[PDB]
Amino acid sequence: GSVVMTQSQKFMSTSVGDRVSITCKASQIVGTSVAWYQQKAGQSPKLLIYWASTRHTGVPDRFTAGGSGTDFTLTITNVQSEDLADYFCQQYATYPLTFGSGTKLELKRTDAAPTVSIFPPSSEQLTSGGASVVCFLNNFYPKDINVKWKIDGSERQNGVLNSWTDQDSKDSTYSMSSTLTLTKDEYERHNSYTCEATHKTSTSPIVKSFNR
Amino acid sequence: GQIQLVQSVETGGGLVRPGNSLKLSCVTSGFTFSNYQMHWLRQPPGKRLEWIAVITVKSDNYGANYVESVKGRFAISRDDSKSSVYLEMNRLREEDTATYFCSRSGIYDGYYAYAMDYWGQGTSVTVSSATTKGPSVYPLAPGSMVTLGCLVKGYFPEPVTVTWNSGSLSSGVHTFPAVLQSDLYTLSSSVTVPSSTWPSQTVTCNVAHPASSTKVDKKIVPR
Amino acid sequence: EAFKIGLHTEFQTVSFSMVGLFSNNPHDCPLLCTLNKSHLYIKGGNASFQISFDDIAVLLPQYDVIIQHPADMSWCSKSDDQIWLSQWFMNAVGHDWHLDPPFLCRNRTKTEGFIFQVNTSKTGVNENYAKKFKTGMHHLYREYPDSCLNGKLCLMKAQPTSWPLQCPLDHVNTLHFLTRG
Amino acid sequence: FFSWSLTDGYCLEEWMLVAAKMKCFGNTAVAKCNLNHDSEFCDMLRLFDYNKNAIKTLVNLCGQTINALISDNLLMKNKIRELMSVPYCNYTKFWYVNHTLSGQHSLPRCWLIKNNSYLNISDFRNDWILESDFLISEMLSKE
Ligand SMILES: *[C@@H]1O[C@H](CO)[C@@H](O[C@@H]2O[C@H](CO)[C@@H](O[C@@H]3O[C@H](CO)[C@@H](O)[C@H](O[C@H]4O[C@H](CO)[C@@H](O)[C@H](O)[C@@H]4O)[C@@H]3O)[C@H](O)[C@H]2NC(C)=O)[C@H](O)[C@H]1NC(C)=O
Ligand SMILES: *[C@@H]1O[C@H](CO[C@@H]2O[C@@H](C)[C@@H](O)[C@@H](O)[C@@H]2O)[C@@H](O[C@@H]2O[C@H](CO)[C@@H](O[C@@H]3O[C@H](CO)[C@@H](O)[C@H](O)[C@@H]3O)[C@H](O)[C@H]2NC(C)=O)[C@H](O)[C@H]1NC(C)=O
Ligand SMILES: *[C@@H]1O[C@H](CO[C@@H]2O[C@@H](C)[C@@H](O)[C@@H](O)[C@@H]2O)[C@@H](O[C@@H]2O[C@H](CO)[C@@H](O)[C@H](O)[C@H]2NC(C)=O)[C@H](O)[C@H]1NC(C)=O
Ligand SMILES: *[C@@H]1O[C@H](CO)[C@@H](O[C@@H]2O[C@H](CO)[C@@H](O)[C@H](O)[C@H]2NC(C)=O)[C@H](O)[C@H]1NC(C)=O
Ligand SMILES: *[C@@H]1O[C@H](CO)[C@@H](O[C@@H]2O[C@H](CO)[C@@H](O)[C@H](O)[C@H]2NC(C)=O)[C@H](O)[C@H]1NC(C)=O
Repeated sequence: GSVVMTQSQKFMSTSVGDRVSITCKASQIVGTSVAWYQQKAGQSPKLLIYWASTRHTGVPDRFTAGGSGTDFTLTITNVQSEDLADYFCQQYATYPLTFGSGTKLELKRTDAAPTVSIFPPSSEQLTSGGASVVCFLNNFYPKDINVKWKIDGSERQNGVLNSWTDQDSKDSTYSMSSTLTLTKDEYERHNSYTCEATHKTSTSPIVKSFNR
Repeated sequence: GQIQLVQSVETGGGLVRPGNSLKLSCVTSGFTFSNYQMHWLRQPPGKRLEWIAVITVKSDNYGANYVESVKGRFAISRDDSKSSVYLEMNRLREEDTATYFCSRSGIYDGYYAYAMDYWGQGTSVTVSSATTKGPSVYPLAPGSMVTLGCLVKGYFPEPVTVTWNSGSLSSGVHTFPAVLQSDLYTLSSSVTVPSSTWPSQTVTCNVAHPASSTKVDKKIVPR
Repeated sequence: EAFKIGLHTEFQTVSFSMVGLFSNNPHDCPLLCTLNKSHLYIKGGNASFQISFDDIAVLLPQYDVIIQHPADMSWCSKSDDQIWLSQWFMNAVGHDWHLDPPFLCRNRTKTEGFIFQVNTSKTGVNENYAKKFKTGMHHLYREYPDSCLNGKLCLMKAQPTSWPLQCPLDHVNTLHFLTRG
Repeated sequence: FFSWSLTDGYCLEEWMLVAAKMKCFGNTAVAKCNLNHDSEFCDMLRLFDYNKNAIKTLVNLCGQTINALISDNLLMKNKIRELMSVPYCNYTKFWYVNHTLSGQHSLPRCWLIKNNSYLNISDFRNDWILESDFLISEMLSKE
């Protein structure tokens, strides 16, 4: 029965000086009983807005907000670098108090293709009885990217562990790691292992492969 | 005075096994603690912030409210003479793993409401039956610029620190967030150096896991 | 003040002390004060409410306690004085428990605090009610500063407070409160 | 006869008056308060006297006998006049004519307010003229 606070856009890109809007839709009518918060690096949140449109003391006037019933919008004008953070809503009209999932505000930059590198299992791990094939895809923008593991041409989704990085503080870029872990036997059965990445910087997929 | 909310784990650490108990504390200053209601919330990994409990003031009999998932397990309490609020968590289960926050709510446009105007710094709580294990460190060498790697597999608990040549190569290093599998953490670290640097020069990843008092150095030797 | 009308006839005055009347009243009489244009106050027994008017729906019917009958207000508080003062006020202002729209209070199970809310918006189907309510307030608060504008949303909230020390003591409001309740 | 009777003329205690000095009114003036439901001054006297008696007797609930102390119709008249934006009585300041030589004086009447200000003297002169007349007559009706 909890009120769901829906923030459908998990990531939003902007440039310094732009105006950005972050939306929130409550699954029930909550009037103006809504707050907005900023949070960085999973640290302590900071109150931005309450009663839907009232700015909290100490908050820059770049931040405004409005809405009612179910629809609420936080607007940041003349976005500054220090405004790059997660933003999320809250309803306090009824128990349990509930919060939105959050919208991460990130910086725009020129498109960049990933640097892809594939690495085979190490003899140390193989002696231990396992075999991990690692694939790095570094320094690409935007964060949208699709990675596939292909063994002898066939896609594999059993035994893949992926990890991502947030937008890099220096070059405003993203990076991903993908590890396909098999046992020594399943690994020795095949020959060709391929990391195939797809990104809007290339019509065809980037591909790296290791044989034997 | 500066308004402060600082959290701590009363006894032991934030790492506990299911069925155990754990008391969080939140000590405050800079305001008349006894005039404000105090809350506990939690942010689970990859999930939205969650309200847990609230306790009001003496004039309202220190009344408390809880979310259903903790009713009968957690107990919020306060000590006004110490300006502190506490959360006693019993019958802990793995779903209780999260960063816990204490918070203050005040009065907003003239009306009391549970918007949170001050928060504590956060306290990491991990409920797990996994036993501590040191990482297995595996080199990742390929089969202008060259990329190498270091695979840190099968360790618990976090954290683990990874450097390359004791930091000399931090310029082109990507250390990725750990991922949990089989109740053990696994991460990878990549480093990009000029082809003139490797393999002519030694490139080594240094991985330290303090929990198990493990320190490993793996040189990336060519294949 | 005083001046001479004739040679041996004088215009003279006598001014009653509100401090004296209130402080030396052995009865627990209800006090009604207009602190300024936005904040009103009412005190009875151990209960003391600040009354404010603005467009914030602090309470919502979906989540808060609907009051149709006075007895419903048993769910608004743990203090019989708060309930009694709220019922007394709604009676004195002219609220018709039978025919008028129900109002709202916060369930005492919640810890945000006691508060009750009345929709006094002078608009649409509520206009008549709002008007009546306005008239009621005009009788209870001498020189009532009506903040509710025509056609605009206006919700009254009454919540616990400490009696403002700078509140002008006006016994006429008390007389009307006793007369109308 | 549901009307509280005043019995002491009548002397007002220091705490009843802003001047903080006891002030006594003669029997001739105060006797007019008996069964007079058209005098805000008598209403105030009855309020203060009922409260003084309550103090001396020590507690009841407030206003149970309110209609024995104050005139409801006169209160409603003053309210209506307030809402019509005409001068009205807010039951605080009262004026009277005093024959200082003999001490004979009229029954105090309300000093009316309008827009939160007491009327200027002239704006109700016909009142304190009339009262003075009455007073003189009363005096010579005693001599
Ligand atoms: C307090 O009382 C007031 C007055 O009674 C009340 O405000 C009014 O609420 C009604 C709804 O009950 C509002 O009616 C709207 O008015 C116009 C047409 O007159 C339209 O905007 C609306 O209809 C359209 O829009 C809706 C919104 O999306 C749609 O759902 C609908 O299908 C239509 O497309 C609707 O009829 C009325 O406007 C207000 N009046 C004012 C002045 O705001 C208020 O809700 C009460 N508050 C509480 C807390 O009890
Ligand atoms: C009518 O009077 C109310 C009640 O408070 C009155 O005014 C105060 C300034 C003092 O003289 C009080 O003794 C007196 O009761 C006024 O409401 C109050 O408004 C003030 C600001 O004008 C609020 O204080 C400020 O609030 C903000 C947010 O908290 C801060 O930036 C400041 O630090 C400062 O404290 C005060 O909280 C508020 N009180 C309530 C109960 O709401 C009201 O403004 C006044 N109306 C008019 C039209 O004058
Ligand atoms: C006032 O609230 C009580 C308690 O309700 C609980 O707390 C509320 C703030 C809200 O979160 C509810 O969902 C909670 O259940 C109501 O009485 C309880 O109602 C529940 C309904 O499931 C019932 O199981 C309990 O036994 C009830 N407890 C008691 C003591 O009666 C009560 O009905 C509410 N009053 C009104 C007028 O709605
Ligand atoms: C009756 O009305 C008069 C006139 O508005 C009030 O007398 C004034 O009171 C204010 C404070 O409320 C003072 O600042 C003024 O000096 C008073 N005016 C004078 C003495 O001429 C009086 O308070 C009202 N009575 C009540 C009970 O509210
Ligand atoms: C009417 O005026 C007379 C004359 O001032 C007042 O009576 C005097 O009161 C003063 C002050 O207390 C005394 O010093 C005089 O001795 C009194 N003289 C007489 C003859 O009484 C009287 O109090 C006034 N009455 C009212 C009702 O105000």
